Parts: sequence; structure tokens; C-alpha cells
Amino acid sequence: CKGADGAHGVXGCPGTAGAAGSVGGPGCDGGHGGNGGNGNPGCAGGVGGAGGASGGTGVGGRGGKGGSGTPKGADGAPGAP
Amino acid sequence: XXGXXGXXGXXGXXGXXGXXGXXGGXGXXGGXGGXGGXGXXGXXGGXGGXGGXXGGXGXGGXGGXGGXGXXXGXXGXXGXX
Repeated sequence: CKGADGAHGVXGCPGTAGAAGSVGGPGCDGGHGGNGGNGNPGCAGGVGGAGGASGGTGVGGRGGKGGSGTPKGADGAPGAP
Repeated sequence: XXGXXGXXGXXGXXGXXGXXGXXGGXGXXGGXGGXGGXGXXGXXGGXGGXGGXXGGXGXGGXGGXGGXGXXXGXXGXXGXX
């Protein structure tokens, strides 16, 4: 089992941040962070969301992929084990 | 403004869910989601999530609910606008 993923960000000025992944329930892996939204010309991209922490399995969610833009957003941190 | 929301979840069994939220961007709105979780006791819970939408000033958000136990669950929906 795994926690819910964070909502992906959407395009804009700037592209919006991806949401952090949910923590895993007891016995479950972490949810993935949302990707960051892409920026319109001249606009920054959004950061990826942090992955959610594991619910005891040692498997955190992945950080979201940063959105491209001017400049591109960072990827999110992975979730703690 | 708008965006954000999400998270929630928790509990155990059972429990889980939450998520949703996000949307927004554009002219704002969105968010919401979360809730869910719950469980404990005889199990059940979960649900929540939903929300999101927005961007166009139609509103969006809402969702959440869920949680509780036995029992409990449901919630979610909302979003759009």
C-alpha cells in the first residue's frame, strides 16, 4: 500500500508548486510529491513536492519533478524512510 | 488566491485517503481536499480527497470529509468550477 500522491502543479506565472506526497499509512510506502507546474515565457517553474515519509516500510515517496520555466523549478526531496 | 489544500489522511486500519487539493493557478480558487484518515476501532475510515479545480474563478476546492471509523469513509468530490 502507499499514501496518496500530492497534486501536480499547473502552468502559470509562476508555475505552481507540486504538493508534498502523503505519509504512508501504517505499513505503507510514502506518496509521491506532485510535479511542479511549467512557467509561461518569462516566468519561473514550480518546485516539485517532497515525497511523503514511509509508514514504517523504509520506502519514502519520490520528490516531484520541477517545472520548466525561466528559471526551472527544483525537484522535490524524497520522503524519509 | 487559492491553490494549496491536500494533505489529511492518517489513522489506520483502514484510515488512509486524503490527497486531492491543488488546482488553482490562473486566477486562483481550487485547494480543498484532505480529510480522510480515521479508522482505529473496528476499522473503516478513509475517503476524503477531492477538491482541486479552480483556475478560472469558478470556485473549486471543497472535498475533504471522510474519516471517522466503522464505518466513516466517503467524502471527496468537489473541485471543478
